[PDB]
Amino acid sequence: MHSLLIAAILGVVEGLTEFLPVSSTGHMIIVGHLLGFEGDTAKTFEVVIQLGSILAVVVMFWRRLFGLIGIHFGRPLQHEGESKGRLTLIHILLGMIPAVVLGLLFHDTIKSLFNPINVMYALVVGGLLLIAAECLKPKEPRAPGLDDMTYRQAFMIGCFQCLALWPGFSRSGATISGGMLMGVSRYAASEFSFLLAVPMMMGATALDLYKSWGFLTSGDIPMFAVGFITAFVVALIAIKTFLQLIKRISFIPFAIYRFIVAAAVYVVFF
Amino acid sequence: MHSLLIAAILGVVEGLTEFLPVSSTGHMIIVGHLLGFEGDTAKTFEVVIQLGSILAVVVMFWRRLFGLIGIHFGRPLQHEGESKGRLTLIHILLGMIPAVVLGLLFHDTIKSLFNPINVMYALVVGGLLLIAAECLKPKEPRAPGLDDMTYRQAFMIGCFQCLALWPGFSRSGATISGGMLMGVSRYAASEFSFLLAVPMMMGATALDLYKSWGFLTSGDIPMFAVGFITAFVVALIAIKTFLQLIKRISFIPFAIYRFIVAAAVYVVFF
Ligand SMILES: CCCCCCCC/C=C/CCCCCCCC(=O)OC[C@H](O)CO
Ligand SMILES: CCCCCCCC/C=C/CCCCCCCC(=O)OC[C@H](O)CO
Ligand SMILES: CCCCCCCC/C=C/CCCCCCCC(=O)OC[C@H](O)CO
Ligand SMILES: CCCCCCCC/C=C/CCCCCCCC(=O)OC[C@H](O)CO
Ligand SMILES: CCCCCCCC/C=C\CCCCCCCC(=O)OC[C@H](O)CO
Ligand SMILES: CCCCCCCC/C=C\CCCCCCCC(=O)OC[C@H](O)CO
Ligand SMILES: CCCCCCCC/C=C\CCCCCCCC(=O)OC[C@H](O)CO
Ligand SMILES: CCCCCCCC/C=C\CCCCCCCC(=O)OC[C@H](O)CO
Ligand SMILES: CCCCCCCC/C=C\CCCCCCCC(=O)OC[C@H](O)CO
Ligand SMILES: CCCCCCCC/C=C\CCCCCCCC(=O)OC[C@H](O)CO
Repeated sequence: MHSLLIAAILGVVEGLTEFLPVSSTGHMIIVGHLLGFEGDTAKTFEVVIQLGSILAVVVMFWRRLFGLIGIHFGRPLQHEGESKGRLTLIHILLGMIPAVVLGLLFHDTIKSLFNPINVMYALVVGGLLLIAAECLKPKEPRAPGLDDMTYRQAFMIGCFQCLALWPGFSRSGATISGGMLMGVSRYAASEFSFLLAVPMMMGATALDLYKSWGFLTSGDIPMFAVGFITAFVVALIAIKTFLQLIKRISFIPFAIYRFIVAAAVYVVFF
Repeated sequence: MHSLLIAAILGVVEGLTEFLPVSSTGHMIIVGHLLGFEGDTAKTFEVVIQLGSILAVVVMFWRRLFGLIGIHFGRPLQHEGESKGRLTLIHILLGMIPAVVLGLLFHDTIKSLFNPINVMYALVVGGLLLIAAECLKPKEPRAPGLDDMTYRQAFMIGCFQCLALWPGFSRSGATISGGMLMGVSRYAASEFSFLLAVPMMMGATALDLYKSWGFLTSGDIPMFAVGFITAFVVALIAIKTFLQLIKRISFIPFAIYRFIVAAAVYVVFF
């Protein structure tokens, strides 16, 4: 029973935590274990609802995303920055390259890192990195807006995205931290993290969906639909609220909260 | 036979490759396999001769290293930089923290990465990172000299040192690349890499020597002495020559050479 209610709860958790630097995997294993929804169907379910959150970024950054791949039909794209530069597809590619290289080489080792004890450590270490980024970032951002970003900043963020190969570390936490440490403002680094997440997660989800295509032909459709659609709406709200929120608060509260989630992981599983 | 001659050959290889961004582990497994010197005694031997190369940095950077820990008795230390700043022990600590955290957590996974196929990949990827650092570094260094380095640069270099946990990647390659990508000059980033190597390798060697303390009581003394002493002299020459060399050449030749070493690893073992 409550198959649709469980789908909506996980969809809310996915939509809130996928793009905030608080680790969706950590929250998924907790709530999934509390709701008794574990196993291959649950893991396949949580891969499907990730597409819902991806679509939220695609919808929110529609004009810029199609602009990046060379499709522009009408109104000029809003300029986000103090300089006359423009984010390009090269920025995105440099942001992808490091994690794509290491992810394919270390595929088998990453698969064995989904133990709750490894996730708990990744939550804490990811939280420590956010704090370090807040302590060490330059006083004056080098890239105030998304369109001020340089190839060097983008590649360095890509290098930090390799830390996200550690389950629980949070891709948004790793890339936002790297961006701030490269002098990208909190706002711009969050945006670039969201844009970078689209090609990274679509390829990763397509690889996960291909290898776990085994499910009920039509029985999982009601659950998968409700979860997918909920994650989309909540991610729309969360991203919009986060970008407005991060303009006047730091990542310290998110780092402290990750320490609480790590403690939650321990008590739930041990 | 040729126990002293084999010790000197490996000592030369250790002293040349330990602090150049060309991976000593890659060269050790090649030459060790060609000389038929493999096994627990050989692995213990190659840990001992690393102390010889460490001592070379200690001798070459004697005044600065003791200065960093607060021991200064007489002539003021030479100022290396355009600003009025000074490298401090905090720079060193920030350079150590990331690799120390991840190295202790991922200890068991790192132990299983010494397969020649993993070393070959690390040689290539490390070579690609050197090229990227050469392509993406700022036109004007932010830290021309060692004493111009900031806490942010030091911590970021520490983050890149985590890549060195991959056997074959080369600690010097990872940290020099990170430094150049943070706007530290080639010369200063090499120096900081050497200084950072002293606490990192002394702790790592002490952990390796403790767990492999099993050897011939006095039979290995002649081999271990000749190797240790050779690695010291060659590292003295190599470091001095490298620092003079890097002032007018880039790391491109070192990156190309790593690709040749990766091919050598394949042909020797496969
Ligand atoms: C990265 C390139 C995108 C590739 C994947 C394409 C999306 C996949 C299919 C979606 C069907 C639903 C289409 C819904 C279209 C919404 C467009 C929109 O709402 O844009 C509004 C405004 O421009 C912004 O706020
Ligand atoms: C276009 C080609 C794309 C190829 C893609 C290959 C990338 C390698 C795998 C990455 C996911 C596996 C890492 C596991 C991360 C889960 C832990 C986590 O929660 O981080 C996510 C966070 O919610 C977000 O902010
Ligand atoms: C990082 C702090 C160092 C801790 C570990 C200490 C070294 C270990 C013992 C060495 C015995 C041999 C001592 C040899 C002393 C050489 C000093 C020297 O030659 O310095 C010359 C000049 O100051 C520079 O070029
Ligand atoms: C003070 C406490 C210190 C604690 C120390 C814990 C560090 C973790 C282990 C690091 C070595 C294992 C990584 C294996 C690297 C071998 C591959 C290689 O060749 O890189 C070296 C290169 O020669 C150089 O430039
Ligand atoms: C950790 C694993 C990483 C291994 C993967 C490495 C692959 C090579 C990547 C990029 C090549 C370098 C691209 C250089 C782009 C040129 C940019 C430039 O020249 O300057 C920037 C511009 O002037 C201001 O925005
Ligand atoms: C939503 C976005 C998803 C997009 C996913 C990324 C797809 C990669 C696209 C192009 C790079 C193709 C690889 C070949 C690299 C060529 C880059 C290059 O040539 O840059 C030099 C520049 O043209 C100086 O004139
Ligand atoms: C049986 C299982 C019951 C599960 C019940 C699910 C309903 C949770 C709803 C909202 C809380 C969302 C929790 C995650 C909120 C994001 C974390 C966060 O952002 O905290 C940082 C801080 O707010 C920076 O200001
Ligand atoms: C990848 C694993 C990493 C996890 C480990 C993270 C541990 C926290 C590290 C450092 C705390 C921050 C130290 C902040 C030092 C203050 C520096 C500063 O405030 O500015 C610099 C100075 O003004 C100009 O040189
Ligand atoms: C060859 C060198 C090898 C040395 C190996 C490193 C040993 C660590 C030393 C001190 C840090 C001790 C950890 C405690 C961190 C305190 C740092 C701190 O307080 O910095 C603030 C500063 O004092 C603002 O006033
Ligand atoms: C049976 C085994 C026989 C083994 C014979 C051992 C004697 C090798 C002596 C010198 C070559 C040293 C090789 C490593 C040299 C460093 C690599 C390097 O620096 O190349 C980069 C380029 O020079 C940038 O200008």
